Amino acid sequence: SVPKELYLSSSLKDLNKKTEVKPEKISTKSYVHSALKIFKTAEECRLDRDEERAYVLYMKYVTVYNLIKKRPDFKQQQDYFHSILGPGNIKKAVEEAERLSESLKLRYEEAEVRKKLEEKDRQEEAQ
Amino acid sequence: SVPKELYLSSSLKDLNKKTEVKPEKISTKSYVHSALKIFKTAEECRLDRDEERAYVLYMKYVTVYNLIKKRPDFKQQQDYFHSILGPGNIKKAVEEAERLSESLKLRYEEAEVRKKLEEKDRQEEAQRLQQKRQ
Repeated sequence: SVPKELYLSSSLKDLNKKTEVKPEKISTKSYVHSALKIFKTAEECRLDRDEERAYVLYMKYVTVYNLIKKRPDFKQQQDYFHSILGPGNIKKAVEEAERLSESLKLRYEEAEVRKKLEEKDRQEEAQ
Repeated sequence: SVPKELYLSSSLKDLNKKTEVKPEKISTKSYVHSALKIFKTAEECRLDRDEERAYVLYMKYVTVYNLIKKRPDFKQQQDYFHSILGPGNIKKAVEEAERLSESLKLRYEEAEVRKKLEEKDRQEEAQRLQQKRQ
């Protein structure tokens, strides 16, 4: 019927920025915008107890930060960008990714051992 | 408070592949996984008549495909990756993107023109209200 009312952006140009996958074609300001959303979503996933999604998002946030922090246009305005991202947020992401990695390692190891043991039980039980 | 059951991966190593942003650290297979997900969301956005999001996702899908189709391993396993992605789905993405972009170019211009006109009409009429009085 009628298309949804425009809300995402104000030009095809801004929209085109969202289509890119190469870092070489993603500006520092665009990555900061994404990172803000990735961190927000990572917080929500953590609160929702989705450890894998939360971990992937905190880790991805740190990987974007590590990428753009090497750029001269980031370095030139380091204090400004750090205050947009929030210094407590960058620190939170590292420590959450670390805490979640430690949790996921054990949960993946558990599920794998439990698997192996159930197959061992399968061979022996039917016997 | 119990964590959600594991569902997304079976190892940290596999899960780590989802954290990369540099294409050089993303396998062709991982891009193909991403592309299937982007396509399905584009289709949902299309049916929602959300033209901006649908445009972005169809274009991002085409961008992913153009990036991987040049890779040696994709070219070697060209038939497999086409079977997995679906030759119809690629063709759809390209033509939805072009269709949507023409719609959007016009809708964007319409919105900006109508905005300017409404404001000019507003001020003219305010000015007419004021002077008529005097």
